[PDB]
Amino acid sequence: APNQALLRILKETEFKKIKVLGSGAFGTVYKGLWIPEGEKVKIPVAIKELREATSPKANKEILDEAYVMASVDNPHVCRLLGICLTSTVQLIMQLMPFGCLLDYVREHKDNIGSQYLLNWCVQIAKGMNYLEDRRLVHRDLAARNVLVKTPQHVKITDFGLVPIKWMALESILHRIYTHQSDVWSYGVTVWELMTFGSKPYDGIPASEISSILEKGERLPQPPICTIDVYMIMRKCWMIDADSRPKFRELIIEFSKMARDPQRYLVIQGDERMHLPSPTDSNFYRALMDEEDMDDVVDAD
Amino acid sequence: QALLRILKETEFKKIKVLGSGAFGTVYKGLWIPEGEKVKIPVAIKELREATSPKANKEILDEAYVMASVDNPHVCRLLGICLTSTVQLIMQLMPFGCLLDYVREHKDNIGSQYLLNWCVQIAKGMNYLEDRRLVHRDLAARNVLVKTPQHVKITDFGLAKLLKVPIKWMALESILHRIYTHQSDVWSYGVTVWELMTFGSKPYDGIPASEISSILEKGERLPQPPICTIDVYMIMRKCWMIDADSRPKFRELIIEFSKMARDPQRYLVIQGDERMHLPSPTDSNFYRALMDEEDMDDVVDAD
Ligand SMILES: Nc1ncnc2c1ncn2[C@@H]1O[C@H](COP(=O)(O)OP(=O)(O)NP(=O)(O)O)[C@@H](O)[C@H]1O
Ligand SMILES: Nc1ncnc2c1ncn2[C@@H]1O[C@H](COP(=O)(O)OP(=O)(O)NP(=O)(O)O)[C@@H](O)[C@H]1O
Ligand SMILES: O=C(Nc1nccs1)[C@@H](c1ccccc1)N1Cc2ccccc2C1=O
Ligand SMILES: [Mg+2]
Ligand SMILES: [Mg+2]
Repeated sequence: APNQALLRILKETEFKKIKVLGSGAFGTVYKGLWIPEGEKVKIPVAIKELREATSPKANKEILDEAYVMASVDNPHVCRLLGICLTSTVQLIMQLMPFGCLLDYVREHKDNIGSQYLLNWCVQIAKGMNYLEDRRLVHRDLAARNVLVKTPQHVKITDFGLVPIKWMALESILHRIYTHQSDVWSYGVTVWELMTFGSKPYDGIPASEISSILEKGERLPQPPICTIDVYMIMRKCWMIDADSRPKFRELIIEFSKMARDPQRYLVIQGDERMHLPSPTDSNFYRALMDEEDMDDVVDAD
Repeated sequence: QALLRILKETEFKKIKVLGSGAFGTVYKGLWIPEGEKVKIPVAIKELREATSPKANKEILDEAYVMASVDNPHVCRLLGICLTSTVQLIMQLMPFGCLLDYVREHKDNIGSQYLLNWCVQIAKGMNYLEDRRLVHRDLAARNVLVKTPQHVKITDFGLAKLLKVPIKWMALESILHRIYTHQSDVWSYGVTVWELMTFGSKPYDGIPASEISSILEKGERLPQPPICTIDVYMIMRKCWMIDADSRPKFRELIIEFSKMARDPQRYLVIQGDERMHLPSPTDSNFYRALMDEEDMDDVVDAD
């Protein structure tokens, strides 16, 4: 039973859209402003407007999901904050000024250190492991669905509710979605990071992806990945869903790797790239990230 | 140590003036982290008088203390920039100071908000006392609104870093510039008075030079129309000539907490029934958007 107090019902008068941030299969994301009743302040939020207008009875099913998505509580998962049931439904969550991780790593190619990359792999695995523990399946994990709270803190979004090149073969062939097909997409998500945001299977029609996968072909080793990192990615893309790693294991493996980061990723000038000092880390949190969180795995 | 960030002029920029006081000017600002493209809103206080390189060592010693203050009801210094001026960086509070907030919501604030504000301010002041720090400039203008449910004392120590708030000051502070936790308690009483009157000016139109003589005559700020006698009694006890005869912040937490539990027994406010602490729903929203900080549960009515 989801605590429905966690899902605020918004009135259309309480908020305004002010900028488009992007779009995807299900809707259009806006940066918006929430103006609390009787106050003078404008509070930035992110708003997703769904693609299709809905009936009151369809709105019921949307509301049931919304109650569930408002109920998650983990430092590496975003929760839904509110909902507006206009003709076409609008959804409100926290605005991330750093955007999604996909855009972040593209803007910082190739000037992201190994420490950051491997730590993001841990945080995304923790977030996913939590979803598994709540018995939620993501169905759409990708770098565009990992949000950057601060560069040291990423959070999974848009879970629980096609992107062929992120999908496990059984999902492509049978529309089966499990925690283990989420693990496949984890693999692709890790590939996106390690390539600083390249497009998976670029140039290949979605049409042919299932065929290519059956031939045993896969995304290529990114040039910064040592063979153990690559091996992990390949294990995520095994035909047999049960042979793939569990998110629990992925937390452990990547945490180990984060302890000796230059041993597992090879990045030119890695020595010189920023590893966040305590001073910088504390500033970011005091400024824009006060939530309770874990400690980041640092190099021994 | 690692609590005070030293910034360079290149990574921040002042935008708009928010206000000025005795020691400097406050700006709505932007923090532009090196190599990032995001602009993070901050507040910047530039002190009035330029700095020596030797007066820099003084400022930093104190800044490091201000950055060490970790409590949900006190603001900490986040960063500093030392040029010809001294610039101090802290979290921007969009809601502004408590003084402004009570004026703007004048007569539309419930007893539960007012009494809980008194609890929170008392907790934050008690924390400074436990750390052996004196504020020296407590007033409603130096309490900030994080959300309407969450207020935080600001600008402590800044008075030690360097026009005189006579009408907030204890008598021994006026006459001898003695500042103690017990002189902070005097100012706390004044602060509470500011809130209970929805932001009236204390001793309005009475010359500052006359204040010490007024106080010596046993005269004090008047009972706000919404305060019952027990609440006015606490305030009057904060303004006792004998400092050790004033309440301790510790006690003030206990008293106002007691009162927040039965708020209509202690404040008489017209329309108070249609004003209430936020639903959990509404409180959840506010916290997710504005206040991820941990903080004690707000005292609710029995
Ligand atoms: N809370 C948010 N804060 C800041 N930016 C966001 C937020 N949510 C989404 N965005 C950005 O808006 C874009 C569109 O989001 P979305 O509508 O969910 O499509 P997508 O996830 O990128 N692709 P799809 O998998 O088809 O849904 C995202 O890629 C982000 O760049
Ligand atoms: N972090 C902050 N966020 C938003 N507004 C602030 C902040 N700090 C101060 N202000 C406002 O900036 C203005 C100036 O504050 P300040 O320079 O400290 O003088 P003052 O507190 O009003 N009087 P005093 O400090 O006692 O001399 C006031 O309007 C404050 O409400
Ligand atoms: O709202 C979400 N994304 C946003 N991006 C910007 C503003 S909102 C997303 C989400 C899922 C899980 C956690 C947080 C958000 N939802 C919720 C939800 C409830 C009912 C029906 C569809 C959706 C949906 O897509
Ligand atoms: Mg998305
Ligand atoms: Mg001030």
